[PDB]
Amino acid sequence: NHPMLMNLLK
Amino acid sequence: KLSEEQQHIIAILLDAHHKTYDPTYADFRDFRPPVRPLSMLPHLADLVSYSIQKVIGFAKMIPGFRDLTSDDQIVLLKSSAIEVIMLRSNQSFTMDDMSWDCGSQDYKYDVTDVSKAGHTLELIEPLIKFQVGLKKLNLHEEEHVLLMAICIVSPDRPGVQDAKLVEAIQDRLSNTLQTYIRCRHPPPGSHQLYAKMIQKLADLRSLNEEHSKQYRSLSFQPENSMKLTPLVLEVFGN
Ligand SMILES: C=C1[C@H](O)CC(=C/C=C2\CCC[C@]3(C)[C@@H]([C@H](C)CCC(C)(C)O)CC[C@@H]23)C[C@H]1O
Repeated sequence: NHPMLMNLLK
Repeated sequence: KLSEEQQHIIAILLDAHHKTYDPTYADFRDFRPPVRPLSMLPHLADLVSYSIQKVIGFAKMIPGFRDLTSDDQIVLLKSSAIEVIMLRSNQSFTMDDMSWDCGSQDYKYDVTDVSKAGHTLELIEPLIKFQVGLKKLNLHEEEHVLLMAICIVSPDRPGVQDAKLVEAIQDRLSNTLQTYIRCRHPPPGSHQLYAKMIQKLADLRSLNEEHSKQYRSLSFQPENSMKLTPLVLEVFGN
């Protein structure tokens, strides 16, 4: 889904 | 009177903004270079992508934002990202010539630049009016960081699940802002200031909607969306 956003969100 | 809780909130949002907004703009050297018919797309795409990362690092630090599920966090940041970028960009905006001045001629962006990124007056004219009207409010930095936070944590974003929790967090922030204006913003600058700041959130919803229409139309041609970044594609779509 939003893996880059998810990752920046920790 | 500002509670201890409320002064805490402001302290944390100020520090959060300081740790995510470099007014020296030193990182701009890393972006694909500006070139002055879609010659500013690479550079402005890179600027935007960097700015999404900063706006996420701000969001994380909003007291209470972390208590939201990861899916609500994602909904809030996807819908608000372009709006917080437009907000936070008021800081480099200058009414001297209706442009965003990030430190040097290379990184000074005007109307022609934004049009060389694929946009039309339908966005650009209202975007400049917004920047102008926001500047004229002459916000304290405390007000500015509260408005960005209130922007991110809006319960009406389509896709929100725990709207009630989003609203409670946002209310805590709105209440802090309303009390801050009352206690620390001297009249006349403070006359209807809260209602004027909320108006700016409505202007941003309509800017977000037009930005989405033209982004979608820019990014339809795979040749243009080749020039974006992977983060931009993920957050704004396709
Ligand atoms: C660190 C920052 C902000 O985060 C970003 C700043 C500029 C923001 C601007 C002015 C130039 C045109 C921008 C990128 C707008 C432009 C319509 C985005 C273009 C795309 C993403 C290709 O649609 C959005 C915000 C605008 C400089 C500086 O204040």
